[PDB]
Amino acid sequence: CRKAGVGQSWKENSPLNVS
Repeated sequence: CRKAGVGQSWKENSPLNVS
């Protein structure tokens, strides 16, 4: 969806709350 067919996992600019 959105702009990522992998499901928002590639090279994304956000930290996406990995911490």
